[PDB]
Amino acid sequence: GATTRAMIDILARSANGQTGIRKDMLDVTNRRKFDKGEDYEFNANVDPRQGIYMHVSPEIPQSA
Amino acid sequence: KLSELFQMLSVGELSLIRTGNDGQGIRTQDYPKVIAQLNAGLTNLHARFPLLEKEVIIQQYEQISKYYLRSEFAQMNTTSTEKYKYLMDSPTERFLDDVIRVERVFDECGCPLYLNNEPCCGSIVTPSFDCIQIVYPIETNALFVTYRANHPKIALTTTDLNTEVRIPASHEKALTYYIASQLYSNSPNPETAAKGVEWSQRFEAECTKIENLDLDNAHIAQTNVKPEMRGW
Amino acid sequence: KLSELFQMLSVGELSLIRTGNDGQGIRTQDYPKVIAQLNAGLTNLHARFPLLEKEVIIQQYEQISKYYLRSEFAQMNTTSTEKYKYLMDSPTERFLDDVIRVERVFDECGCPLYLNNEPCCGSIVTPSFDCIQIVYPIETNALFVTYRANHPKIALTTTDLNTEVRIPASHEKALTYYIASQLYSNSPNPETAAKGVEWSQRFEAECTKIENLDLDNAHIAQTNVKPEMRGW
Amino acid sequence: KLSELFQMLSVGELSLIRTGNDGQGIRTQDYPKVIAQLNAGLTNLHARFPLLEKEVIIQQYEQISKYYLRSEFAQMNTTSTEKYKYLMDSPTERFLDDVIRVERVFDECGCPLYLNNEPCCGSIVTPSFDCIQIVYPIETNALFVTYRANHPKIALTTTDLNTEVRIPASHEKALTYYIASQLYSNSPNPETAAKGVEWSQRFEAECTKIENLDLDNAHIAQTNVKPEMRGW
Amino acid sequence: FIGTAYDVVKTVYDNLGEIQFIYNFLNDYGVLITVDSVTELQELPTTAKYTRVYSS
Amino acid sequence: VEKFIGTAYDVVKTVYDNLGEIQFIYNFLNDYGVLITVDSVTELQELPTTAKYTRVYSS
Amino acid sequence: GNQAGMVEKFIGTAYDVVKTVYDNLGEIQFIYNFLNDYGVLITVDSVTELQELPTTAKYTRVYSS
Amino acid sequence: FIGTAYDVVKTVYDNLGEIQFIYNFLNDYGVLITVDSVTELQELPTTAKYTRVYSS
Repeated sequence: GATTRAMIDILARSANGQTGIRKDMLDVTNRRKFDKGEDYEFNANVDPRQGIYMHVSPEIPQSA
Repeated sequence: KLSELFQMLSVGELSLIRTGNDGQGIRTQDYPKVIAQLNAGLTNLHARFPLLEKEVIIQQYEQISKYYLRSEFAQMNTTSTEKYKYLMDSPTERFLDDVIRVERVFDECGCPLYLNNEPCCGSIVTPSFDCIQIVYPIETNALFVTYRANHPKIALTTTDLNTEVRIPASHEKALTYYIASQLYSNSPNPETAAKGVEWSQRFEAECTKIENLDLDNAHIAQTNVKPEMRGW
Repeated sequence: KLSELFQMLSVGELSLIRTGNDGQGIRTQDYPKVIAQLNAGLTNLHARFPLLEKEVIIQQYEQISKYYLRSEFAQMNTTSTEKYKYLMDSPTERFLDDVIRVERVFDECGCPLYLNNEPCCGSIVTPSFDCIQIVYPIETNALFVTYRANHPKIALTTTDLNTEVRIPASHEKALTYYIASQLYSNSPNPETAAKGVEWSQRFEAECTKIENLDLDNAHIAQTNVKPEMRGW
Repeated sequence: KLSELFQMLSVGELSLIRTGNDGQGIRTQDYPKVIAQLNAGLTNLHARFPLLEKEVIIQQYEQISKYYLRSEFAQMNTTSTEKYKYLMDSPTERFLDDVIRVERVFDECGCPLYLNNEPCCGSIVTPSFDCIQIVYPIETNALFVTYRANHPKIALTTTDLNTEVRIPASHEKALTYYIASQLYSNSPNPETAAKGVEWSQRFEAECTKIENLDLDNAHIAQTNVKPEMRGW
Repeated sequence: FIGTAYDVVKTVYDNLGEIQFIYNFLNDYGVLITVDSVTELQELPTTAKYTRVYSS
Repeated sequence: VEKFIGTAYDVVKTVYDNLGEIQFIYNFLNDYGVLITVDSVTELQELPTTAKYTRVYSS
Repeated sequence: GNQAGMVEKFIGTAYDVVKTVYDNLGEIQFIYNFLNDYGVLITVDSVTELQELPTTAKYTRVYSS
Repeated sequence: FIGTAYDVVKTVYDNLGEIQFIYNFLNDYGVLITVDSVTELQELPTTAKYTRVYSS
């Protein structure tokens, strides 16, 4: 029971879906375009592979 | 008020410079020099931060397809001889040419319209920096353009010191540092140019601080509606 | 009290500068120069730290949809000729224009409302830096806006030295370093500008220290309620 | 207006230089020097940003295959002795040689045509910087060339200060910094050349800022139509 | 739906024609104006050349 | 929509608006007293002892 | 919360007055009743006004020089 | 639930009309004011032109 509870705690208390967006990435219109779901257009000083991050639950250790 | 800003500039920031008059108040002859720089500072702050967002109603006429965002076509501006004034201004919302960016465009009922969209032949395009082109204008319709607004421009010949400068107290220092940077950077003296550069860097640090703290509630996240749109 | 702050500035920090009068007290003519810098310092500390959070009640009227956070519309301010004063101030909570950031918005019963949320058409939007737009105002309702509050502004012409500066003793040094940095940075002399930069760095180090120790109980973690919301 | 720009240049930016006349207004003899630099600045801003996009109608004649974009062949320019004026100008759209880049080309009905496409033998090629070659001209057709437009050139001998400089208030500083950079860079003095370089860097920083904020609604994404074209 | 302000505005709008007719009739012909005291008589606009006062 | 009539804020604010009358009542209770008059001695008895000032009109 | 914050915000320094009034509320009702029935002796400063008083004012004292 | 302060405020609010009537009656007509000693008579406000004193 303790190991199952630990696994559920690792999988649940994490952030599954919380996606962070860098503040100085998109202007006012491009932020709305990205939120709606269409193509966006980012500034030349930011990288999409670093500005946008979607959190996923950390993998349960194989020991449990 | 403008008097407080002038006093603050005179003593504390523009102190060791001619325009400050050694901390005894800005001279009545240097007003058209602090005011020109103040307008630029207010424009910079109102364009980089959303300190004022306003809407304007544009009434559509049958023969007009290019609508210009100028006060000459305003309903309240009675000094202009324009036959058709399609801007719909009120004593509350006056449209004093304070347009910085046309963000969103709606219709009379309240349904959002596309802006600058090429594939959709029902979108409101923007030819120039101050024009609104309606390819399909109808005599019984009206637009609801919403834009980021600028501070009402303070005239260079303004003498009344009771004209209120509407900025939050948190951006008072940002505006003052910008004014100091602009006034210190005119001279080509390396020693003074270095101080101007330092003021510019400090202004850009104050702006970064306000962005990091989001004192204007600008960078606030919204509710995610993508699952609903995608059919989940 | 303001007298203690003036004495501390005069001897110890603003010593080798004109405003300090060689450590014999701030002159009665330089008050509107330390007070202007003191207001900026207090605003900076009260915006970067939560030293004062306050609430204001906004009574909704049938014909008003844009409510401005100005004392001109306050219930206790009897000097204003406004027909409708929707701010609900008390002798305890006075609303002296000390608004730094509108954080949370509630209703009369006490149910939190969304702020600046676009998809939800029941949210309280913020058009300008001091306005509260209620798209659906009801004559029998009242708002409960809660904001981070500023120190009551000390007037530039203040002469009574008994006006109390309400800051914790831990931020006394932070405020004093900020005042020294602001007063030392006005002159373009490289030697004095370097001292101003050093004071700015020391102020930013004191602020970092207070953040690291959390002397104001600001960065305190809360109980996790995500499992309950997600149905675990 | 041009008077405001001249005053702003005289006091604040071109202050410690001869052309500024120590902040008492630009002399009536130095006009053909600020105006030449102002034309270059306006051209730079109107080419790097889409501040003005315009269309011109080119009527096709049976014997003409190379159509030049010059006002000498305009319908409104009555001073020219050209037998065939194929440019179709109106009192509204005048075609004052303000062509910066020929972007899109349409036909009379409104169907887009290819531009500078070699494999398609139905495309409108561009031989020179101001020519439009129609290999297949028809006497009963007309073109609808759309181009990015320049500011109507201000003549070097212009004396009326009421000529309006149509730029947004956000690009006022960019234009002024460009003028300062161009005027400061003429002299080979290392100290003045450094200030000219600093002005150039600041102009390129203002342009980068406006690009990052997209104040002209230029870098806006469009609806994706590739799935429809590819048959998904 | 509680549109109290809009309800008042719409109720006024439904009877706007009566207001227009009243204004046109009063500005076109000219009727007798009656005022209680001598004070508001002086505070009356000069456009009312015809006045009557009731006193005790 | 919901109309908030009679809530805690409404009661507290209604009491606050009438603070002058409450203060007047407090002053009338604590500082001075009024003369309460009855018709007969029986009524003087049927009167609470808080009436320390009484006048009876008799034939 | 038991809504004590609202009382402090609006009745902060007058709570002593409010509590004192609430303590003597029965006597407040008694005093409300007497006055209602003109049970108090109304005083006027001269004649020709004692008539202007309601007929229910059975008890009156008139002041004269 | 122990809302003692709110209980007192609500109990006062339920009888607010009696307080309003008392204040209006005392400020409208003018009654006889009786004071025990000569001191509080002087400490009475000047608005009470009618006074009576009981002594031994």
